[PDB]
Amino acid sequence: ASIIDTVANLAKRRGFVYQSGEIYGGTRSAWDYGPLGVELKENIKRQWWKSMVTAREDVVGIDTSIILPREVWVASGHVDVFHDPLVECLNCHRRYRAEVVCPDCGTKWTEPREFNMMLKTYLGPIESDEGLHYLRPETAQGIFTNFANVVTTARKKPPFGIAQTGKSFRNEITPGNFIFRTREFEQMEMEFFVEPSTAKEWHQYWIDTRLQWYVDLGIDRDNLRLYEHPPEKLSHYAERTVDIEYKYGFAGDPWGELEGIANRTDFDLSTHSKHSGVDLSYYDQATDTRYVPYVIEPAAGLTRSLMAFLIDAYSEDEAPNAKGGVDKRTVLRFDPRLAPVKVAVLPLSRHADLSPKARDLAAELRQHWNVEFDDAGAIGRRYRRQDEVGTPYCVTVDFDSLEDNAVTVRERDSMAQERISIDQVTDYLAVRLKGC
Amino acid sequence: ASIIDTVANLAKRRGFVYQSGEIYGGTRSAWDYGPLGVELKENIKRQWWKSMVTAREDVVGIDTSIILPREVWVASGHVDVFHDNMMLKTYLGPIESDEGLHYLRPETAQGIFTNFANVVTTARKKPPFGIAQTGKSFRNEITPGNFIFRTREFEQMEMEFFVEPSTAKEWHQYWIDTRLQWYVDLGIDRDNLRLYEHPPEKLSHYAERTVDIEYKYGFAGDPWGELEGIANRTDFDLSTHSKHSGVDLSYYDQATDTRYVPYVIEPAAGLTRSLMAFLIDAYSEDEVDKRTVLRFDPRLAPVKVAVLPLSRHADLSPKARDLAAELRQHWNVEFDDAGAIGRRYRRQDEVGTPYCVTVDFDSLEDNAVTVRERDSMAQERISIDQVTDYLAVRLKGC
Ligand SMILES: NCC(=O)NS(=O)(=O)OC[C@H]1O[C@@H](n2cnc3c(N)ncnc32)[C@H](O)[C@@H]1O
Ligand SMILES: NCC(=O)NS(=O)(=O)OC[C@H]1O[C@@H](n2cnc3c(N)ncnc32)[C@H](O)[C@@H]1O
Ligand SMILES: [Cl-]
Ligand SMILES: [Cl-]
Ligand code: NA
Ligand code: NA
Ligand SMILES: [Zn+2]
Repeated sequence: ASIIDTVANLAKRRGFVYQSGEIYGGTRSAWDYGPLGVELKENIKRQWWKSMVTAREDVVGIDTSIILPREVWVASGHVDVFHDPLVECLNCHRRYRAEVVCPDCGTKWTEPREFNMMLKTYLGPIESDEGLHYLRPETAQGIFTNFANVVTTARKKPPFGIAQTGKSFRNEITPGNFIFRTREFEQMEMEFFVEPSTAKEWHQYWIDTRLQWYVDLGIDRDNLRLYEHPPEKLSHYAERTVDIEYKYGFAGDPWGELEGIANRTDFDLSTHSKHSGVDLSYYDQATDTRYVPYVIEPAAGLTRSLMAFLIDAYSEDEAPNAKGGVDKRTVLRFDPRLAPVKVAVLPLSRHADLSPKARDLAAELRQHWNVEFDDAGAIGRRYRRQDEVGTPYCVTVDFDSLEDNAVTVRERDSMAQERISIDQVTDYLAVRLKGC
Repeated sequence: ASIIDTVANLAKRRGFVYQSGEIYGGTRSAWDYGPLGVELKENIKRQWWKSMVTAREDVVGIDTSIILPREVWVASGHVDVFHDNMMLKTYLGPIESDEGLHYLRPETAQGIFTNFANVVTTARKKPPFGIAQTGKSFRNEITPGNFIFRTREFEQMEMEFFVEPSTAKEWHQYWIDTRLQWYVDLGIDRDNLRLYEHPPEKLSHYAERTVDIEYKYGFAGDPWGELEGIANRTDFDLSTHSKHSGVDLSYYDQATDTRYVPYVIEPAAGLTRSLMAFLIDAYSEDEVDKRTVLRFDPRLAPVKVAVLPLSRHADLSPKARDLAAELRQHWNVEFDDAGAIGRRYRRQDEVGTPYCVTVDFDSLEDNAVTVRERDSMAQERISIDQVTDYLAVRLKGC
């Protein structure tokens, strides 16, 4: 039994993900994120925004509409170029994306039809070509069309970036393994505008910087690699593209795309200047020169990053048992900043004298962190339940706590325990959790 | 010139909002949020999530797809009743036909209801308890509203609170009062908030009683508008999805050997509509010398601290940038060395920054800075190695 399936099964059982519309028949192309999944996803998003926007003078944020004017995607080239070769089996009429045999009926086909990957919708009463709009296949175009607006209000000057997170939509012909490839997914994209002659050096800077970002948040460097797009795989907007790939563990090739980092040269600002008639070039007053910035674009996938962090954090080891034995303990070794639950408050038993001190403590901690309270069953089994979802620290309230006003604090990975006065537990965890 | 127009112009000039696709012709039915706008919007969302989910034992979170199976909106009654049809269509898969027809969600609630049983299982929850969610919804609004008030694409913050039916009415009043207090706690003048009971004609097809929180936006004519809806949806939603799907979404109370379909109390807020309310409410003018100030609660202000070197100098600028870097570990910070310092104070007051930190020549001798509070303009001198802690207690959130 593989590790991807094991992790996917853990995620479903503990409510990281549910298949969207399960009760009506669900598919792998649409997932919901449950109580633990939504916190993990938001924590990843928050760390991306802190690294990209909050911590950097040279990067500012934006949030643009999923639905832009139709002309946007004409100018961008997506209307004409964002399609795949699509053929239909003359026997069953199932569709697939490229002699040859059918993977469902076994037979050896129609002429390849170009199928645009963008999702359509209609705005206004007339359901016609006039009101046709596309759901955005990328968040980048909302940034480019606001480049001049941001330069103005933010008083920014190249080299500088504009970062954004949001939903994107693609009419994927097939679903992926687990949450890897969905029709609706969240992206974290930053467009870094630079003076053209520096573009290549800035490209290497961001490849390295994004790579280090995953390592800093706990992914084993050995499970990350770089992949340079060959000229055929390059997107119509790119001159050079390097993907960060993670060892997901698929059957066959265990590697898959995690984040794409493209040199989009001056393509995007140029075509929007032409089609819109609005000048999106930059004027460098320090040299009395005008130029169209080149763009370096780190474009990450939030849900695909969640899958990578989840798989990388999965682990199994041997841990002291209730009896003097050892067990195959399941542990998600999340960075404390990503863990969906920061602290578990665990009264030794459901005894009525432990509950007052314990519930009061969980309330104090909920002021700062997402907290779980569990008084059900044996304590060691509740420790395993928290380790299984990656909780960094468990706080146990026992009967000695009523006499000395102190609790036990258990560290997830080492399982070491230390006794801490209650009036210092908040500070004790704050330094070890490194974020709220 | 009205306050809405004045506020909207400030929002545009300082980059809180831009009209989406401005360069290709934009309308008020779609807006982008600029550097300051996205921070304010995220701060409101985060404060909503903290009050609803993180701080409450009895409420957990979820995030569900914008595009659900078509059957969801048949069962919910939106296909048949949601017209004045207001739902946006899209087509999934190669065959572009009714076979692949799906609807973009007009509300986020249905993603919660269809997962009710899933959440009870994995989260081990029992009524009374809630499930909260933030995300984009879509409606084919016939006309746009004033500024960002009514758009075809907007963010909602909805929580579905499942209760034993006999307690539903008491829980309805609890959440009306609780939600009202949430806006007050974050700085909105209570006098600009009121309650409105839907008459039977205005009731939605899923609701038995609905109370709206309204804000005095300042529109021409009737200055009040809907801010947040709070509905008693009884057992309508879980009942209809159990029927159409054949999956039992009722709750079995082991403690009483009774099975029932919970009633639902739903506080459903609009993220973008709250931003408009917070933005207007905070706008103010005072002193002569007149001054424009956004009196944001420090937790919502998009920029927490501005670092302001008195002048350009090889000894002041490094100390100032080093300080701005230390503060960027915790908060969104602006660094501004352009122009006279009083001009830079006004620039920050105009977007609601709670605190300005000035680095002057005395800072080189005593390693201390001046900290100016936005509203009072009072100044206090603080050692550099205590500025972070000094600001942390006054910002009340990071
Ligand atoms: N702006 C430049 C760009 O778009 N670039 S990229 O087209 O390569 O998508 C950027 C990232 O979005 C993620 N991603 C893309 N498509 C999907 C999908 N269908 N499901 C899940 N994640 C996806 C993935 O992580 C990918 O690396
Ligand atoms: N689930 C129950 C429900 O949906 N109820 S409600 O339909 O009333 O929308 C809930 C909230 O979403 C916000 N909202 C609604 N429509 C819009 C719009 N077009 N633009 C901006 N905000 C809007 C607004 O704040 C409203 O109170
Ligand atoms: Cl975090
Ligand atoms: Cl209006
Ligand atoms: Na920044
Ligand atoms: Na909670
Ligand atoms: Zn076939």
